[PDB]
Amino acid sequence: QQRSTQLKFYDGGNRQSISGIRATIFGATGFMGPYIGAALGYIGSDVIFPHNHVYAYDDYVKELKLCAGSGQSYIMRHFNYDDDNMYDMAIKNSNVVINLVGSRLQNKNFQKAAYANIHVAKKIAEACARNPNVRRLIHFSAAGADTKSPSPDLHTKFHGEEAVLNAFPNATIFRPCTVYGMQDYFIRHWIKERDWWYHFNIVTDDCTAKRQPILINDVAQCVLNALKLQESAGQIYELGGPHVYSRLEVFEMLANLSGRPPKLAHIPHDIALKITQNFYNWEFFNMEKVIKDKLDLIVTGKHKTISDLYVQPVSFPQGAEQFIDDVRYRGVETHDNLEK
Amino acid sequence: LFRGEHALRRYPTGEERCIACKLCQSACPARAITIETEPRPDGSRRTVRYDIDMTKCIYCGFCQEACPVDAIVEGPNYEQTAYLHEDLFYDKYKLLENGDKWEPQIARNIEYLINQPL
Amino acid sequence: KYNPELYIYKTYDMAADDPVWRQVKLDLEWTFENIAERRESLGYMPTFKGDPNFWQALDNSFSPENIAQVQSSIGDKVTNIDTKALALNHQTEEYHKTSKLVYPIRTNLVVE
Amino acid sequence: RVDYIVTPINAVVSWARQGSFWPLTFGLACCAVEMMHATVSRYDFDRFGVIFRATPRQADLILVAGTLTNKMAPGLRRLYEQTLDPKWVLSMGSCANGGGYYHYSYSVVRGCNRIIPVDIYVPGCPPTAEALMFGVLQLQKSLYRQINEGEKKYNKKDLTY
Amino acid sequence: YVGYRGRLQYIADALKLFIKGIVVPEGSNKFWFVAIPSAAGAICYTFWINSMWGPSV
Amino acid sequence: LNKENFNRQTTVLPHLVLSYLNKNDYNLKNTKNDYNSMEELITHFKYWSKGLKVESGYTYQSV
Amino acid sequence: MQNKYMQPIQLFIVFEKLNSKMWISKKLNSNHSIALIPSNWFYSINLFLKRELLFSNITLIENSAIDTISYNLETNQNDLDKTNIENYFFKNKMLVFYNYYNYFLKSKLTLFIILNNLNKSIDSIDRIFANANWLERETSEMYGINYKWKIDTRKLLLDYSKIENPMLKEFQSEGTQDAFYNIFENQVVVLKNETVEL
Amino acid sequence: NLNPYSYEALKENHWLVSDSSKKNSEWTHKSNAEQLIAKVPIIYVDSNIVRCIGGTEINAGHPQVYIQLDTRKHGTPQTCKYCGLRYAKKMD
Amino acid sequence: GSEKLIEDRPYLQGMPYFDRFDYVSMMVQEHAYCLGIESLLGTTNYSATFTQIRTMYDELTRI
Amino acid sequence: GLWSWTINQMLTPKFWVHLRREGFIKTWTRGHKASRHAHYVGGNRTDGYTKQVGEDEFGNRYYEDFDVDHKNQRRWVEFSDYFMQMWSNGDKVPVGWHGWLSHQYDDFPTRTGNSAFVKHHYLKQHTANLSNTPLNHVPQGAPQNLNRMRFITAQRDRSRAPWQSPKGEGVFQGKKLIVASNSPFIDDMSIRD
Amino acid sequence: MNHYWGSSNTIPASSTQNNNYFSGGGNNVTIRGNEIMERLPSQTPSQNMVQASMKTLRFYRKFCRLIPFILRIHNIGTKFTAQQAMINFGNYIRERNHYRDPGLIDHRIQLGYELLYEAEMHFSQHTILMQYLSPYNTPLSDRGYSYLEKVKYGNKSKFLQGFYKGNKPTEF
Ligand SMILES: CCCCCCCCCCCCCCCCCC(=O)OC[C@H](COP(=O)([O-])OCC[N+](C)(C)C)OC(=O)CCCCCCCCCCCCCCCCC
Ligand SMILES: NC(=O)C1=CN([C@@H]2O[C@H](COP(=O)(O)OP(=O)(O)OC[C@H]3O[C@@H](n4cnc5c(N)ncnc54)[C@H](OP(=O)(O)O)[C@@H]3O)[C@@H](O)[C@H]2O)C=CC1
Ligand code: SF4
Ligand code: SF4
Ligand code: SF4
Ligand SMILES: [Zn+2]
Repeated sequence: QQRSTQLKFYDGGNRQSISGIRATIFGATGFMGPYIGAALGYIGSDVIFPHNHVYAYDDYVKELKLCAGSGQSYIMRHFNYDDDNMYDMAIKNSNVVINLVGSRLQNKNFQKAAYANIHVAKKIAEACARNPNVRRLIHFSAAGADTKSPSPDLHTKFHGEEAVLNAFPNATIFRPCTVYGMQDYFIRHWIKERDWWYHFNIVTDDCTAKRQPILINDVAQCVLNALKLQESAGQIYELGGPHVYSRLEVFEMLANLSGRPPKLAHIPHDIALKITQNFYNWEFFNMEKVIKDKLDLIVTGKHKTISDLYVQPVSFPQGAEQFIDDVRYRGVETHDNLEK
Repeated sequence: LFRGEHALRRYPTGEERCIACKLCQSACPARAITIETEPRPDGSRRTVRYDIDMTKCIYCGFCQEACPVDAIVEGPNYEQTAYLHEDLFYDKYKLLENGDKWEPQIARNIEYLINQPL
Repeated sequence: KYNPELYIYKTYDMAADDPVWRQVKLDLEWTFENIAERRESLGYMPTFKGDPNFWQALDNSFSPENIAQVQSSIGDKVTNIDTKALALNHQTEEYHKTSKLVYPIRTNLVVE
Repeated sequence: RVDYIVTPINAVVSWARQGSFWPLTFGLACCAVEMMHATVSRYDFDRFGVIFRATPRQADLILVAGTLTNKMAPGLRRLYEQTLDPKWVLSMGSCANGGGYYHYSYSVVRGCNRIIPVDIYVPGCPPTAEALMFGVLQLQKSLYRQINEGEKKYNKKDLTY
Repeated sequence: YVGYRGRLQYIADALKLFIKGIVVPEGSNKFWFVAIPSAAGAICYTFWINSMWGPSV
Repeated sequence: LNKENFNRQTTVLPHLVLSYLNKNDYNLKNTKNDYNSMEELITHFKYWSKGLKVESGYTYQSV
Repeated sequence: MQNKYMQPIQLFIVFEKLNSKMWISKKLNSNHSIALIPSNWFYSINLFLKRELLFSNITLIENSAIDTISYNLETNQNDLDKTNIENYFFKNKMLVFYNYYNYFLKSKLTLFIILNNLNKSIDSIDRIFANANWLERETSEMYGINYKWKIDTRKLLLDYSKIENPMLKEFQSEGTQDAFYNIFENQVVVLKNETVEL
Repeated sequence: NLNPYSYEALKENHWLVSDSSKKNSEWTHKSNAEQLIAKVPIIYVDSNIVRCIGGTEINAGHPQVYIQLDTRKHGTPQTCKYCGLRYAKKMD
Repeated sequence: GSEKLIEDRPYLQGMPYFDRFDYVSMMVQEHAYCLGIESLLGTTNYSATFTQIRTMYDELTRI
Repeated sequence: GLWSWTINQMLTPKFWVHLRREGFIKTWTRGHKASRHAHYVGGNRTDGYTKQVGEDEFGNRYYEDFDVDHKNQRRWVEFSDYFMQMWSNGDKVPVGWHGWLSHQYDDFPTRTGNSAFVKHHYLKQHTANLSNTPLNHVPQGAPQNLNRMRFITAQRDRSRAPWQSPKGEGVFQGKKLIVASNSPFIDDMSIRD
Repeated sequence: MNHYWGSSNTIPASSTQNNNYFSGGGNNVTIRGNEIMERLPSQTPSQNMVQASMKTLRFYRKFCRLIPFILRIHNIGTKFTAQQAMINFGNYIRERNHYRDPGLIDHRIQLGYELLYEAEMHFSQHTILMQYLSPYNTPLSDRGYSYLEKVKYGNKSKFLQGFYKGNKPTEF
């Protein structure tokens, strides 16, 4: 090869040190963005965050500014996403490019879902192929990405994987399985839905779909380890949890940890699909959520696993029990539990 | 006498007044002034780096008190509010352009202050 | 200890509740009145007026030709660099330009 | 076609939030004293609608005006987290900006931006009440403009999509 | 400076209090935390029914 | 009353006592600065680089 | 010093077992007297000061320790006499000074107690003078002084869950820790500090 | 015109790499002051020793410095070491 | 750590630290520090005493 | 911004004189440009309006009136840009007028004639607060700076300048790669006579 | 006893009873007391290293009896179990087992009691007080760990592990 994938950086430093990593993280205004930036920025690395997020006063961009210290974290506002010049400027002085851009679950239009995933991934990969100083490109797709997937997000994520591998052959395609955390869309969504209905969680199937949740801290550690391994260049890594669970099992585990009795109110899948297709979709109500509820997102074993980049993920019961502290059921308790 | 924004002055000929003597750096109570000096090719003694951390500056006027050529001063400009901690990291470019912008009023005030014992 | 002097709050005016503070107030007013009288009698006040001639590259110790050429090289069209004035101000120690604030102090209106 | 409605309502919402900017009654030091001076008669924040609320729940602005110590950084982080959205942050003074006089101290955070995200910085030590009012007014203008900065592009019919 | 010479200050205050987000502390009872303000708003808007503006008006 | 004098302008003269009792020090401070005298420039350089040297000892001053 | 002055020699008259060493200076006030006091005879000395006529009208004005392990005469070394509190600083390793004011005698007293034991242990007069609570807490947290028989030993100005003695010549100004915000913890953590150097 | 780093150029320019353009100084020293002072011509003074204060009054410029215009080579320009002004004898 | 910061700086470079001790009374602390330095130097501020500036501004600070 | 001049303030010779002089647009926009008080539009006195003390390079007009009811309100500026109530700010006042408006001195800039301020060749025009704009102050090595790598290399080269290893095919004399020395200095002893 | 650890400084079980209708009682050993700590008097000076060691053991006993409450109220029960926290603090004490000055040991015991009270009364943050409970050579039990160093540096010496990592940044 003529494009060096070597990335010599010092990870033993702290916030005010220098690691030698100059990274541009596209699509960091979501959920995994702040954690990836913190993973890069907490070892003393320069991080740039391009964004076009509406309502620039949202906590997402502001917390993105907190990923690295002063003089190391920069935030590009009003990124065009259609300007090759802007893409070149975003990674002019960067040797790592991390593309977390993907169609949001709120989206249901295929053209917009195809736009974000395929178009932005292709443009980022092409920009990485024009700047010789870029060493690594880590592209984040989903686990159940396939051309036959009913979900436009998964279909266009498979297309984006193919486009990134074509444009930048030395890319690392991460396919995490149901990332969960504090600002996630899995445990936070479970809590908020159960609190809004107060009587049940809305299910649209038998909840037999397979899930392999992985912690966001584990995903960040996987990113760091992949940057520490040259064998990860141009390879597909599936980031799954230690075990595979159905949606019913995940509901049962969350209920047992929080103590809330699990009530699962069923709605016909066809009716749910109709109402989600024909109505406005937001974060908590979307055809993408329905379709992913009727899909399996686990490690299929067709590519390298999290064990290939050498991260031992924590168990989903452990992570969830860490993240459900204040939503615990207040049943009959010891008098010593009154003093908190 | 108002102590506003640190700025670098220049002679009426356009030559910068600072001679890179680091007296302001030694006299800065909060150590906000960092000076690195390399002689200019013509042979003069000038700063190649003159940085003032406006986040580490207590706006005390010791730099202009200790300056023997009245190069560093504190102009009246107090509307130096910035949206970035990096924007608050002043360098020689910013100090020189600020002194160029604010030289007339700075010159007037410094002239009046000089005429007090004179 | 055997004959204390107490200050007692009696009226609305703390100054009026003490003979010394009334005298202090009267002293302040008398000072204001006499300063006003002294300033009105003169009818004007000297003031410091800045001038660009203060900020030149050469002092009076240099010849008028050198001062003129240095000021013309730097393109200063505001300073007075005429050789006649420079020669008549060679090695002089005048204090500074001063203006006069002329009483009464009133607003400049536009009445039509 | 929903952009027909939201954009005028975007302007109305921005005007409403800038016209009732309520900062949290939380000060630490000489900067807090100057902040109090920025409220009283001579410089009236009530003219622009800036009235202080004692609890972070009722405050839109977190005005970090003073020195943040390692014994206080969790407190400032909790105060920022408990402030109801949308919220903005103004770091007043050299201590809040980057440590200031005590940047080389063992018990100073060396800037509140290390703990909470800062929206705007006022540099003085202490900033004059005029400087603080300038920072507040600039923040109000920015947050008025922040609701619609032109992120959405214009189609052939000049309606943002 | 809200409106011209501060004419629309109250409108701005009311609209801002509308726009301000609300989160219920997870250690608090959500039902009562939301219901008591609703009951207060219902009761405070029963004041104007007990008001005379003239003889039997 | 004078007509071309600061004494005419103002009654308070915050330098009359100092010029009355320490006229030598007053003249030395006014006329000599770090721009025309070598000793004053040396004092200025040592004052803003290392500072004034203080004799060893313990003091307690209360105000 | 043209005022009426008298040494507080009655203290050493009563205790009759202490080598009295007193200093006056024009660097101090004219009513200020410095006296050397042994560590063993400090609680008794303070009992006598608190409950004796012409001394009972006294208050504890100040209290602080000096880490004299690194005390060096930077200038005028040869001018050091044989009767100098500077010499007493030189020979020893720590010394706690207590400043009292006597209203009856209109006088200032400064007792110096010399510590050479490594643990820096000394009795606490917190149970005699109410000032000594927070003053001695500051002295203990900043200099590592072990105040035996103290009313309250908790720290006063130091950060929670931190054990250090910052006011020592060995301790650098920048310290050893810095508090940051950790996204993975969603809260403030403490890490090694890489501070700036001028 | 002469190539820098040569013996003659170094001996002339105080054993420093002379730059005619001075925009190299504009980059390195973050100021075009070298060009701005190169615009200023040479001042000719009759006396053997000239005095420079930087301006018109004391405290308005730099401390007084005395420049010797009576050099080994007649009419040799001498630069102020506080400002950038150059002085020389009237004739030689 | 104001005391340690003062101990790590010259006398004048640690003088502004006393402004922030009592930011309500920012000149009395300066006066106390200057009196301590003068007592260490064994002198007095004749100019400040004769100009009445210290007493006047300390009373303004008290107000 | 309706009723810039109140009716009671329009029943005043000042309003009619200003209307006859500057016209309706300029007369009405004055209450919007520098809204201070209802009775302070154009000056406190009613027989006339305050004469314009001076004009700014940015179109701002500066007035001084000694008849205001408080001493700290005698000098004011009316801005050219008055689009919103909270639009104008204190950073639009230039260098010359900043001191006059802040009562640092009684001198004010003049377009022509005798000047109270120096006018040197290196002076730059005043600019408002450029933060939160693309023209904000960028440190030479900040990530926002697109030429940061040059500055970082300049930093590193002062104490640890790296050795430029050969990059490509080179002449080999046995095991040694032959590349010419890149020293700008010339050893004249090797080239002499 | 007029102390924070006094037997009467217990939170009542009910609003009208201490424990029951026939007996009193309360829990201040494993949870916090009813009243805040106004004063924390000095440990009585120990003339013997024996007494210093007894003080150390009693302080460790008090800490161990209180660690489930600390884990529960600080939401760190998933990072380590109660026994894991006890073992980690035991390792912390073992690193200080070489102390031989009874006065210094008394000072350390006072500091440890103060820190334990700080963590007991929510004075200190959980992310800051967990450094004493954090494991030394093992990862935290609430997040995934990386064994890349263990695998790549298989059975290599600690010197080689430090050598391949480095002690300074490689860019400056
Ligand atoms: C905690 C109670 C302390 C003593 C309270 C003594 C009376 C106080 C009266 C003042 C107002 C109190 C709050 C009123 C609103 C909540 C009602 C309530 O308690 O519901 C409990 C009931 C029962 O609550 P629940 O569901 O939690 O109880 C189930 C029983 N447990 C949990 C014990 C197993 O709530 C409901 O039924 C909820 C739905 C209906 C809500 C109806 C009220 C909503 C507000 C409407 C306006 C009210 C004011 C109208 C004014 C008219 C003009 C004067
Ligand atoms: N979270 C999970 O459980 C999993 C996520 N993934 C994928 O990993 C990636 C990172 O995760 P996550 O943070 O949760 O993702 P999110 O869905 O929460 O965030 C998507 C990001 O892409 C941006 N974006 C979306 N649409 C567009 C568009 N049309 N043009 C430009 N930018 C756009 C968003 O910015 P803006 O705010 O402007 O819309 C945001 O920064 C995503 O691609 C996600 O789908 C994969 C497996 C599991
Ligand atoms: S004003 Fe004081 S703190 Fe600020 S740069 Fe100048 S000397 Fe340093
Ligand atoms: S004191 Fe003045 S001349 Fe000396 S280095 Fe500082 S700015 Fe330059
Ligand atoms: S920045 Fe200056 S004025 Fe503000 S708190 Fe710190 S020391 Fe006080
Ligand atoms: Zn000169």
